[PDB]
Amino acid sequence: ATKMSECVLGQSKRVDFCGKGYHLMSFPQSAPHGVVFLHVTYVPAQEK
Amino acid sequence: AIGKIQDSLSSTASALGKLQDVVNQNAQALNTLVKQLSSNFGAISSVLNDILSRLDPPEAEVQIDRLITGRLQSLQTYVTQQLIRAAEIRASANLAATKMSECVLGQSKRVDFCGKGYHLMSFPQSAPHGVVFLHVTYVPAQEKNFTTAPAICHDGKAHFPREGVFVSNGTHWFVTQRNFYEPQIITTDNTFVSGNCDVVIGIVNNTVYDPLQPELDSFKEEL
Amino acid sequence: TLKSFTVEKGIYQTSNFRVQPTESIVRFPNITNLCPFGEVFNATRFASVYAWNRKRISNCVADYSVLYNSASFSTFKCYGVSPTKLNDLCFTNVYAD
Amino acid sequence: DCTMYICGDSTECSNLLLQYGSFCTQLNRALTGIAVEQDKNTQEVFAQVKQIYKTPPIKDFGGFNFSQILPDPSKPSKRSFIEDLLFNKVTKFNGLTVLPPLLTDEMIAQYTSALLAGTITSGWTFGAGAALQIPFAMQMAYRFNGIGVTQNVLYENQKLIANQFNS
Amino acid sequence: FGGVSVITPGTNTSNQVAVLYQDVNCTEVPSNVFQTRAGCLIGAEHVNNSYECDIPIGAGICASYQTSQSIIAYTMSLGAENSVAYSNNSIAIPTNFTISVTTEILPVSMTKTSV
Ligand SMILES: *[C@@H]1O[C@H](CO)[C@@H](O[C@@H]2O[C@H](CO)[C@@H](O)[C@H](O)[C@H]2NC(C)=O)[C@H](O)[C@H]1NC(C)=O
Ligand SMILES: *[C@@H]1O[C@H](CO)[C@@H](O[C@@H]2O[C@H](CO)[C@@H](O)[C@H](O)[C@H]2NC(C)=O)[C@H](O)[C@H]1NC(C)=O
Ligand SMILES: *[C@@H]1O[C@H](CO)[C@@H](O[C@@H]2O[C@H](CO)[C@@H](O)[C@H](O)[C@H]2NC(C)=O)[C@H](O)[C@H]1NC(C)=O
Ligand SMILES: *[C@@H]1O[C@H](CO)[C@@H](O[C@@H]2O[C@H](CO)[C@@H](O)[C@H](O)[C@H]2NC(C)=O)[C@H](O)[C@H]1NC(C)=O
Ligand SMILES: *[C@@H]1O[C@H](CO)[C@@H](O)[C@H](O)[C@H]1NC(C)=O
Ligand SMILES: *[C@@H]1O[C@H](CO)[C@@H](O)[C@H](O)[C@H]1NC(C)=O
Ligand SMILES: *[C@@H]1O[C@H](CO)[C@@H](O)[C@H](O)[C@H]1NC(C)=O
Ligand SMILES: *[C@@H]1O[C@H](CO)[C@@H](O)[C@H](O)[C@H]1NC(C)=O
Ligand SMILES: *[C@@H]1O[C@H](CO)[C@@H](O)[C@H](O)[C@H]1NC(C)=O
Ligand SMILES: *[C@@H]1O[C@H](CO)[C@@H](O)[C@H](O)[C@H]1NC(C)=O
Ligand SMILES: *[C@@H]1O[C@H](CO)[C@@H](O)[C@H](O)[C@H]1NC(C)=O
Repeated sequence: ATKMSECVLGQSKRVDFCGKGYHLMSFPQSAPHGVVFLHVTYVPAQEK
Repeated sequence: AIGKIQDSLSSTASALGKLQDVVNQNAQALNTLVKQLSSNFGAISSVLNDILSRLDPPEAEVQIDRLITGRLQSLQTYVTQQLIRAAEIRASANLAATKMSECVLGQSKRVDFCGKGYHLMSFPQSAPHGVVFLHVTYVPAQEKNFTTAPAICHDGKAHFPREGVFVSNGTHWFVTQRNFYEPQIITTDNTFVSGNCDVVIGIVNNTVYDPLQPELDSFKEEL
Repeated sequence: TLKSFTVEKGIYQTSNFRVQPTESIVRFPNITNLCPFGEVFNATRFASVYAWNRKRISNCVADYSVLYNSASFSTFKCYGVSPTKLNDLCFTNVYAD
Repeated sequence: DCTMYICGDSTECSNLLLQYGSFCTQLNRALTGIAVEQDKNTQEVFAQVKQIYKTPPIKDFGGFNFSQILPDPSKPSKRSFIEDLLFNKVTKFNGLTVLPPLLTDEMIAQYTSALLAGTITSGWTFGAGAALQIPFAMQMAYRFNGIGVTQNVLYENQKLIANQFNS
Repeated sequence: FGGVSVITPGTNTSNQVAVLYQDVNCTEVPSNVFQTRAGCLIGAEHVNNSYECDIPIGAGICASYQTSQSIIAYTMSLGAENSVAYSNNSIAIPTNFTISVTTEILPVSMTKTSV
């Protein structure tokens, strides 16, 4: 419930609270006796 | 709002049900533990003095053993339920301490951690075996429809707002902050330049006012 | 159930529902053979202590009412099964030592 | 059921157990409290939105595809394809009964649909208060500004980000 | 067999009750009889209209004491349906706000018992 309130209903600035990387937003999905989150995160790829 | 909370607390007795259930559950556990002394547990009587005053030790030890087994089972069950309830209460108290530290001693940017809406600050109030928070929140009330665009062309360059978004009332375009409607003239101080008009999807045409030009109108007169 | 004369608004589990039986069904094999306990108990000669006899008894119906009724038995002790409820039970095999 | 379990269909066993007083009642009460608090957890985790939102029939979300997470109207229960795959994966008479949940799977699907539609169409404004419709490109610009990244990045690579999200 | 649950409002309000026979069909039970997935419900009138849940029953059915007054049974209302006017060039920006105070109550401790 905390993850939903701070991660689906808004944007979380807590590190690794909503998956690996810079969190952007999440999707809720129903599960049997549970809930499944699809965390959309921003991860840098190519470096110099 | 303070008056409304006062009226609600004076009128609704079920507001403090979250503490009333804890007190009632403790009362139920204590009453069950007291009432379990009335059970015979298979012996001739539930009164230890009655058993002692009627039986010599060769049968009294057996009957007393039955009473001790029953009362030990009752005590162990009571202590186990008390431990589980104390753990839950500990979790609630840890949540309350976290709420105090992040919400009264500062400002919380976590959504719905300090009540519904944009949290500002909170007040602590004492409660019987508990704590009561008065979360002061910011909630928008009255809304309007506007026509928007992600960026604006000025001279082929793409302008993006430093703060706020681009809105239009139908004839003119303005930039205003996200949580309140305060229309301002789109200037170079409000926007920044990045890229051109050929990559963004949805850019519109306008003019971006430049603060230096007027002083330059004085300059043609100056020349 | 709540041990109170005032019940708060809500739903409460008070008792359990059971469908009571209508009639009793008693089923036993329809064998009417008299049982040979008479020659076991009323034999002229009984065997020795070490050479105790063993009679395998099957395919009969046993009232045991004569065993209840005879007061000649000075000692009558039943251990695994209580003596009174013997005729209501059907057993696989019985041995009469 | 305590009496059904320990003493099924026996008057004599029930009379013997009755000497243990309220041992039987306490067990049923704890299980009833558990059964109440699981519905409490379900309501706390799912019923976080005051209104049931729904997406418009036109899926013009700036190239972002949500057909794999939006509910499928063709199914008997309006559940997504991803929700369906999850449901398929996860799989007596002595007084041991199972009480049904207060909230059925269709209502859980409706709550997730309302939350997802509110998120997609409004960002965090539906959670803060009344929903404010936001086009999804500028909503992603809000999210990019929330991680210290200038929005010019999203607009100039909107196609790349949409393709990466779909993949 | 099954559990017997009694659905009632406060006794100061009414003495009318509705009885739920859990996990059974409405055949072995010895008008106003309804059938839910939570069991057989007797004494509650079925209502097509949906309201907020007051007394939960199971499988999305909740009971309440409404209008003359009687115990009614209905499917849960999950909230007022509100479609959003989404568009690719439409924004809703608030022009006014309100300051609201909400009360959040949390337990801290319990009775320091000692036996
Ligand atoms: C959109 O806002 C602009 C800015 O206020 C409006 O333009 C002004 O309109 C008033 C009439 O109420 C005139 O007196 C001003 O001279 C206008 N200013 C300029 C710079 O043109 C415009 O009318 C608004 N349009 C709509 C449809 O509301
Ligand atoms: C915004 O204004 C520019 C002009 O500054 C428009 O660009 C014109 O596009 C048409 C169609 O390709 C060309 O025929 C013209 O030659 C362009 N103008 C110039 C000066 O080169 C642009 O189309 C406008 N965009 C919108 C959405 O109105
Ligand atoms: C979103 O993705 C789905 C697939 O996940 C697309 O649906 C497919 O559309 C093609 C037509 O181009 C069909 O041949 C496939 O059979 C469809 N698959 C499924 C599973 O429905 C859908 O078109 C995409 N929508 C957008 C707007 O990109
Ligand atoms: C924003 O809303 C508040 C109310 O929440 C408005 O304040 C009221 O204004 C009316 C005048 O139309 C007064 O009669 C009321 O007494 C005011 N209420 C209070 C509590 O002071 C306010 O005017 C609105 N502002 C805007 C710009 O719309
Ligand atoms: C930066 O230089 C180090 C030198 O040890 C090298 O190992 C590293 O790969 C370089 N980074 C990139 C992105 O080339
Ligand atoms: C914006 O337009 C939609 C059109 O469907 C309307 O329903 C909504 O009420 C409008 N918003 C305001 C604040 O008037
Ligand atoms: C917005 O949607 C309209 C259709 O209602 C379409 O004509 C227009 O091209 C779209 N604009 C963008 C930037 O997607
Ligand atoms: C043995 O004979 C006596 C009669 O003297 C009779 O009463 C008794 O029932 C007989 N025992 C059995 C086992 O039939
Ligand atoms: C119960 O109902 C009676 C009226 O029958 C009312 O006077 C009383 O105040 C009510 N009590 C509560 C606390 O609801
Ligand atoms: C009750 O029995 C009928 C058949 O008479 C059946 O159609 C129905 O589905 C049953 N209901 C339940 C809840 O078992
Ligand atoms: C609900 O309405 C339908 C008609 O659409 C009717 O057949 C049904 O009996 C109604 N149910 C109740 C409980 O009123």
